[PDB]
Amino acid sequence: MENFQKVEKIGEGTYGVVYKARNKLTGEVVALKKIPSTAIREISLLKELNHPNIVKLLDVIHTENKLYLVFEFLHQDLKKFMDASALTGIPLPLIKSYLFQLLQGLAFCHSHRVLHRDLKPQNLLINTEGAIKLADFGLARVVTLWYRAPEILLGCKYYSTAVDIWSLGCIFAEMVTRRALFPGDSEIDQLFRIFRTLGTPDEVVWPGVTSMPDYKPSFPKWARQDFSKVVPPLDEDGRSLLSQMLHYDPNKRISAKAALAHPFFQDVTKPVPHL
Ligand SMILES: CC(=O)NS(=O)(=O)c1ccc(N/C=C2\C(=O)Nc3ccc4ncsc4c32)cc1
Repeated sequence: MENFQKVEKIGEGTYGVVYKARNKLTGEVVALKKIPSTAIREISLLKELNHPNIVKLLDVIHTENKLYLVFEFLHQDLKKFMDASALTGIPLPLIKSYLFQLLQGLAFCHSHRVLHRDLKPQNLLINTEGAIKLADFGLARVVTLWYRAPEILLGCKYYSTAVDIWSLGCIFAEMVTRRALFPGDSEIDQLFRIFRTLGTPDEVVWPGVTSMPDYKPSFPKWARQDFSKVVPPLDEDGRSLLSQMLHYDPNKRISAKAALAHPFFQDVTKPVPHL
């Protein structure tokens, strides 16, 4: 760590604090994250999980029982860009570009059996060229519950890649409407917000749901809402895609690879954002 000079704190993340830092032996500006043999080996697998839409893990430094991760630095996160764009809205072509790029990133991770597990606007980083990148991919193997898939909330311990599709669908809806889709402030508030919008799940729409660990037969039974009410003014292609990303049954939920082939992306482009 004597090779790095901290510049500024850029995040109080889930796995540790992140700093903007300067590498004295190359002049490189990086994101330095200050965090057992199992962890060293899993984190070393992530050094090879390289893709243009995944924030690059430059180095892993284990010293004095402390673990530091050296990452590529990007100047803004999607949380800030959404806040800066709240009065006007992110233009649809840019929403579409960001969603497309994030699906490419997830399709890549998922093809290597790597899950993110905690997608949220705070760990989606953007640059001036129009790129968006996923940060903290693989580290999971007040914390926000807003983007949590219902199977996690219902106690599934062996959840799948579908959890990341759910989170990304929540983020897509939030870019379009300029408001979080399900801003729960407890696990039950989170689950009940999901149920009030998408209907209380049952054995018809989600076979096996009633036998999940935290499922309660006493859950209130809410009727489902139309997506035309939930994400106006998103067009029919976008609503169709979103509905497939928010299917209750993780097995029915669209995969990242199938989402990339959805007609919503027929006219996708790569606009440059106003930062
Ligand atoms: C500074 C602030 O609060 N918001 S911001 O200006 O929008 C802003 C600016 C810069 C950043 N970078 C964040 C990171 C970065 O560059 N690589 C990583 C790698 C891992 C990682 N795990 C959590 S975060 C993060 C970053 C974020 C926000």
